[PDB]
Amino acid sequence: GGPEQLRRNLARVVGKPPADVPDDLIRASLASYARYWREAFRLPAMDHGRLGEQLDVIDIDHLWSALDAGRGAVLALPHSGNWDMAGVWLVQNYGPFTTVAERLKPESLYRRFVEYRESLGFEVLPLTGGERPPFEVLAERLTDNRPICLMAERDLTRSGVQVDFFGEATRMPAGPAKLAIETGAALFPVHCWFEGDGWGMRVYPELDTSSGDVTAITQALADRFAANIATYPADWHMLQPQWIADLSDERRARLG
Ligand SMILES: CCCCCCCCCCCCCCCC(=O)O
Ligand code: NA
Repeated sequence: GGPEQLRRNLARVVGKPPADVPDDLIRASLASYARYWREAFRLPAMDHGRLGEQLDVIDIDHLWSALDAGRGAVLALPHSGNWDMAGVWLVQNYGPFTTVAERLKPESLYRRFVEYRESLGFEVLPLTGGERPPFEVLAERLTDNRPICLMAERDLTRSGVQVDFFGEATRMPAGPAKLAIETGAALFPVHCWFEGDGWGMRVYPELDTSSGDVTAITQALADRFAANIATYPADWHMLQPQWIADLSDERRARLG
C-alpha cells in the first residue's frame, strides 16, 4: 500500500488522523523500511561472528532459562526493526532455528528469499507446497527442546484471529498460540528496533498459555506488540494494510 498506507497505520499508533500524523515520524519510519532492504542486500556478506558478539538481546535469559529446562520456545515478533539480523544473532548464539515465510509468487522470487535466509543460517518452511504441514514440523522442533521464530502481528485471512490492535480490529495468526498450548513450550513476545546505526532486540516475559483460549492468548500478544510499537513507533515499517477497515470490499470478502 506504500507510504499512504504506512501513514494510515501510524495513525492508529499515535492516535491521530492520518493527515495529522507527525512528518518526522513518517520520515523515520520510511527510513527504517529502506534500511531493512539496504541491509538485506549486504547481510549475507557481513561477518555474522562479529555481529554475534557485538549485538545483544535484553532479558535473553527468559529464552535460556526455558530451553535449559527442556521446553522449547516460541519467539513471536512483529515486523519491526531488522528481524533477519536478529535471526543471524540467534544462529551465532545458539544455532540453526526454524521459522516460516509466506510463499511468494513468482517462485523465482520465493527461491531468492529462501536462498537469502538460508545464507543466514536458519530454516524457512513455506506455508504451502510442502511434504508436510509446517505446523507439524514446528511442533516437533518444540518437542525436541528447540526454539522457533514467528511473525505474529499480521495474518489477514479466514484463518486469522480477530483481535483488537490499537483500538481497532485486525487479524493475527494462531500458530504461536496453538503450538504453545500443544507442546507446552514457552511463548515469548519479542521486539526488534533500530538503535542508532545499530540494532536493538529484547525478549519479554512469557504469556499464560493455561486457559487454552487461542483468542485471549493472541490478544495478550497483540497488546504486548502494541505497547512495544508505541515505544518505537518509527521502527515498525508496515507499509501493507494491517487493519481490516483499510481493505476493499473485495479483499475483505476473502476472509469472511
Ligand atoms: C531476540 C530473539 C531472536 C529471535 C530472532 C527472530 C528471527 C526472525 C526471522 C524470521 C523470518 C520470517 C520471514 C517472513 C516475513 C516476510 O518476509 O514477510
Ligand atoms: Na508537514
